[PDB]
Amino acid sequence: DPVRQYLHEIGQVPLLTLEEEIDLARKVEEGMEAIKKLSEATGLDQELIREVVRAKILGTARIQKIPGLKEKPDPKTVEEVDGKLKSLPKELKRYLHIAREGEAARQHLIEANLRLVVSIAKKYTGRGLSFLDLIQEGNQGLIRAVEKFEYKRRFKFSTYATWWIRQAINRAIADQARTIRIPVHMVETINKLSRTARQLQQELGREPSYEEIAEAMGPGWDAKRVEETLKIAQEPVSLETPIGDEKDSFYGDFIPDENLPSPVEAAAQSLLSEELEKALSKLSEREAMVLKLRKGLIDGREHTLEEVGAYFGVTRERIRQIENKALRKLKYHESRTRKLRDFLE
Amino acid sequence: KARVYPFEDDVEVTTGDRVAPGDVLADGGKVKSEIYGRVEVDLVRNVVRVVESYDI
DNA sequence: CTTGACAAAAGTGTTAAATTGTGCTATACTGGGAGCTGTCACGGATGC
Repeated sequence: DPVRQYLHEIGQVPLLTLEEEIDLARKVEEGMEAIKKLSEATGLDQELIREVVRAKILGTARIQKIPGLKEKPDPKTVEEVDGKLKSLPKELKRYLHIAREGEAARQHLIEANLRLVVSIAKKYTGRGLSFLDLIQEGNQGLIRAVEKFEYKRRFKFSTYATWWIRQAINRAIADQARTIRIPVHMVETINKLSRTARQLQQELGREPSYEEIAEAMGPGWDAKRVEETLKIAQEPVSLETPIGDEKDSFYGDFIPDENLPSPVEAAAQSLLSEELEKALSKLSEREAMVLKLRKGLIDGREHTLEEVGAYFGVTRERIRQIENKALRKLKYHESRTRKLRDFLE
Repeated sequence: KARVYPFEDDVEVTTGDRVAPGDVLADGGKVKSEIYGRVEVDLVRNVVRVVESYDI
């Protein structure tokens, strides 16, 4: 059972005292700024030796071994760096070790206030992610708040962390939610609208008409706007939805397939094609061939008057009147024969 | 459960590193740890300790 | 079938207005949560 699993996995470590908290933040920031001063040392970048710290701390080669087929070169961009600062005097080395212990501190910190995250996200169930899923995204929120927090602020880390938790959570549900992808601002305005609708549904003692709720919103909000975003609201309905009073009556197999041709349609198209194909020979040998271009027959792509004119060596005007007389000669044969009179839709 | 090997100058190794008997932890090739374990470097107290840990 | 003229359909270039994606908020928030029933037969893994 994967749920109660993490439930006992979090309580495996104590949370923290104020002391431990401040100490954690202490060695964290001192470590990171040590990485800064280290960036001034061998000329390395700010973020470079940082992730390199993860290279020799978070484990052996397992870290960058499989981050997709492309993340960042291990034997090239990492290896030499790991050996470039090994040659360096006491100062740069002490800064090194400071970096190591600092990042580790970041980790421990994260786990405690991860217990915290667990509670917070535990209150958010039913967003389309049952428990862990939700929680996990929520967790990473704290992570971003871990590096952005300062012990100097004299605030319990729980506060900052919490707000960032609700951040990660709401962004995650905004980006996942219904099966149809929806933009973040869009989701915002959605839950905004439904908020209002809820409120004045309870106040008015009844459900609001489109115009009064849309008015309750503000400027530019009308019945059509709410009706619109309401149409977008509802998600795709599952095909596996059983209908009727039985189990065996399904939904998915009740949908017609019009995206593909039908036998009647296949023979219909083949028919128009053939019947018109033989109706072709009764036209002037030149004007028929020309007519195959202007109407987009030969290669499927319609050729302009200029092109067909560039074909028979005649001006485009010629091709034009050619089309007039051709289509009308055909018109005689049609109005007479009454063979192709069908296909009138 | 561990064995302390306090150094003097710089260090050869880092925090987190596997060693075996007959290795030089620090001290420019002076101090030598005899046991298997993950070496941990404590800056302030100036010591590199070998906890008894097999890399597994 | 032909030349020039010209209306509209169409092509292209540049912007304004909309849509959409991102980051962050500091008192303190630090181990979920919901229940459900009135078989039956046999085959297999597993605990006696």
